[PDB]
Amino acid sequence: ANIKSAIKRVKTTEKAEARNISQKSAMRTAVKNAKTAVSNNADNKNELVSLAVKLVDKAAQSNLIHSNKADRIKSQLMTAN
Amino acid sequence: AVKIRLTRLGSKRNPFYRIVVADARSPRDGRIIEQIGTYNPTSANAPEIKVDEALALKWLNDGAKPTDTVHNILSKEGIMKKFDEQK
Amino acid sequence: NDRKVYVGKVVSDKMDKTITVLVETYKTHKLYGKRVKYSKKYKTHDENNSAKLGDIVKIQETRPLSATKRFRLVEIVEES
Amino acid sequence: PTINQLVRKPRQSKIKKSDSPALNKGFNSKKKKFTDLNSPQKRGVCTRVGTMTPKKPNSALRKYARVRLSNNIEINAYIPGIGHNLQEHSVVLVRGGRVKDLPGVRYHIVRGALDTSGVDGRRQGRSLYGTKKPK
Amino acid sequence: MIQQETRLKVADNSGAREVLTIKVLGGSGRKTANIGDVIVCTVKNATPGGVVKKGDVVKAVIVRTKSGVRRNDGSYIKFDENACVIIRDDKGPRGTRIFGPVARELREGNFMKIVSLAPEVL
RNA sequence: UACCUAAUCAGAAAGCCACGGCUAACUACGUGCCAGCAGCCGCGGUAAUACGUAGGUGGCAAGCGUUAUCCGGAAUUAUUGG
RNA sequence: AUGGAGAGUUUGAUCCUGGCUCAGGAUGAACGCUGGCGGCGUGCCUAAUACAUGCAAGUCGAGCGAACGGACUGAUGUUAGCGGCGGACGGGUGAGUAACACGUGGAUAACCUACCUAUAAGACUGGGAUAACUUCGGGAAACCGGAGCUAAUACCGGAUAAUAUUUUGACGCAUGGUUCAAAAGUGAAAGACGGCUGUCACUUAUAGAUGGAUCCGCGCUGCAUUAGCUAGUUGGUAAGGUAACGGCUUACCAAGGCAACGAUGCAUAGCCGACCUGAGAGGGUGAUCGGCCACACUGGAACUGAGACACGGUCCAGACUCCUACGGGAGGCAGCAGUAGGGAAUCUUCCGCAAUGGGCGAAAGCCUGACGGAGCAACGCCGCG
RNA sequence: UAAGGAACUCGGCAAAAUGACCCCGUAACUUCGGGAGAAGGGGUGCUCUUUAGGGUUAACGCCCAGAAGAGCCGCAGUGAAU
Repeated sequence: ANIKSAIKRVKTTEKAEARNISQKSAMRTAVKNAKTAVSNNADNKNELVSLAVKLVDKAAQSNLIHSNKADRIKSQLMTAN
Repeated sequence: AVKIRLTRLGSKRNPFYRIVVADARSPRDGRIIEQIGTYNPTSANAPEIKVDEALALKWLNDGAKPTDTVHNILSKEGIMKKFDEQK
Repeated sequence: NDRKVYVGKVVSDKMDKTITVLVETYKTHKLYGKRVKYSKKYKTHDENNSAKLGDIVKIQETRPLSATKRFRLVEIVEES
Repeated sequence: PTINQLVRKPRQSKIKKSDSPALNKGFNSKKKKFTDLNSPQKRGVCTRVGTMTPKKPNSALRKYARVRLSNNIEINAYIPGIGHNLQEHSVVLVRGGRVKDLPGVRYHIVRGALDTSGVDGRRQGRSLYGTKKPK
Repeated sequence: MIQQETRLKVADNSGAREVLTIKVLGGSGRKTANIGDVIVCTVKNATPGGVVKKGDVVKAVIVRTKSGVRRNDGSYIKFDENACVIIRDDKGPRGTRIFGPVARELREGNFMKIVSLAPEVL
């Protein structure tokens, strides 16, 4: 095999994978922190929720998650708030 | 995207073409959307062409993009002209 | 648009919010031409399970509910 | 029967058992399995060449050959013509068609084919019995 | 320390999955063997197919043992299972691969095709 | 390369199967229930239009026969139609 | 009206019944004997067997940094690289699949959609790297790892922004719908031009078109000497996650659900338009062409991506085949030719992008074994000898 | 008790190995009872969270049992005996 386009596509795939997984890892940390603050009604619930909604919509713009998935996470967070 | 192109319908060294609106990914002689007209380039002298007007202007407004020679065929009927008039 | 409607008979009401509706129709034989009765069982949703076994009811299709149900109960007209 | 009896029990036609079964079966040496092929002809190896006595009404010494085909099937085949050059370990081409007298011979060896010569003195009917155009 | 009536695994693709021994070649009264020693044996479990089939009598070479071997420097190599490989009466294998590690002492016995067709010489 | 135009030559260009009845096409010779033929009915035992050959005939023809498989004929799964 | 032929054979002879056989039409045919030509077609049905060797997916230097290299400041190339798009199309095969796979008719108020089109609003402000390159090491290759620099329409942070989400008031069951008035938070680019602007890059909302997804009625093989099948099974309640409904998954409840109208099981099979045959009713078939589906050495998985769980992409396991300095590495013709093997049997390791279509590009152009043509074969139909 | 595991022997004599409880599975053959504990697999310690149950009751409290989680420790958790 090893068509020149294919050999390059491997390099740009891992490059995109490294950037992608870091971003959703940061998102999922924010989402978990946001909903755990809401559950015990901590004083920092509001900006953690805003931090989670910010990161969720930033990744949905990067096609990391689908747009419709962002709304389910967003709708879940603000409803519990 | 959506392309207005020609489909080969001829035998060996006697090609006949239909003017067909089809997707770009579809095979040349395969799946289509609508037939618009015909194109015979091997007729007596001038290549006889037949084109419909209502559907041809309907697909052009919908974003269909003619190929290089369908553009010529639509020009010889003034279709590209009337498409241009309605800015 | 319009979703299809069937009228059948309740043959099972042992599950909550779910009844089985027997819609019997007719299918002719391709070769001999005789009309043969055949029946089809439909599993329908009814949040307030007012249908009881033996009632002729009105059934209309909907989006998939559970693994098998695709119908809702529209109208109950019999008493039995 | 009545129409209702026909609806419940649709008419069942008889199956057709075909002659020359050994031409309808192939072999797969990789999977050690028998297949269905419907071959016009099959090629085999002569494991025995001899002569068979015919049915009671007739009387003539008829030449035959025990042939193991491309399949793992061992059949008996007739040898049309006058002279034949086949002994053991002879590759032959076998077609259909049985011999009425000979009981147990349901095939014919094609003359003028792979490792099977034609009839030496045949001059009319050379399509059958092999042999090329004299002069 | 391998003696007769000892069951060994076969480390090859000969067909034999596991075999047991009858004698240890090499001398009257010889009783035991270690890596690099040949034994007569009869397979007890064969693969469906394979060149060697169940119930045959075959020559074979020990390639790894649990008793293991001392090396001249005071180094010892031991293993977790007995094992053997069939031979073709020319110090050559019957199968085409060889599974598992092998001990370096087979180099000396001129079982070179056994040492060449091996995952790990040790 | 189609294709057209000039010369030239009947010259370089037919075979296959059948001929007992179904089923178009018959005689002679060789053999003598042998050799052989055959889809069925069956033929061959010193005068075979049934085998082999030769003439003739007939069917097709750059094809002609054989084999393999499907429908028909089969109203022989019958609904039409037992 | 456009369409329907029989004959032989059971007996000493006959009429019935009944089976067998023949005369017809066909084929991706093969074989035997022959063989002049042309035009249209067709040509591995078997081993989804294994593959030597060539080609079958690249393009954009007007996105941009080069040791760049170099006409003459350097046109032009891409040597090599980053980046964008394409590689999910086109081409092949029918192994698997008896299933909403396929055909037909519907539904989605349970759904996604890059490019293309149109309408609007825009495109503000900053930052840090890294390829390439230089220089050190390793290693037998394959390749790998250190330092020192450098760009971008590469990447990241703030600004602002919708019909995006949360809370507010004003139908066909789950409802749909567009006003309201608050809260959080979601962007972007430049390139090459002309006298600020044009073109084509962009971002956000809408619609349209296109392409997908799911559900349902009916239709769709044989066997009952295959009769009882299931236990997420069947329904509900929560939660999760999916583009989306849903036992799709998980907990907890209840015992449910299908079945002689053939559950289940076994065997076989890609389905259809269509093809052959028949007067018709029917019967058989699923080569070439077109639509759909599934598969890519066998088997799992995800990444990138609008779209793949991906034929000439990645990781792992397996079976093979090859290299190795023995530690480790490479491969996949069911793409086009072609080879070996199996078989009764099926072709050139050809020419060209001239046309049509496709990718990329502003275009010129480049690539295209798609395709257009040539080579071989009475394999078929037709026409002429 | 290394490695081997009936090669000892007239014979696996003796010795070794299984053993408790809980869950899941269990064939031929039958006189339909059985076979059967058949065979063949998995778990058992400790601490904490949680929270069903019924037993005496006036209630506290006393008994005897369940289920789901989260840990901890050893080579080994019916850690010995039976």
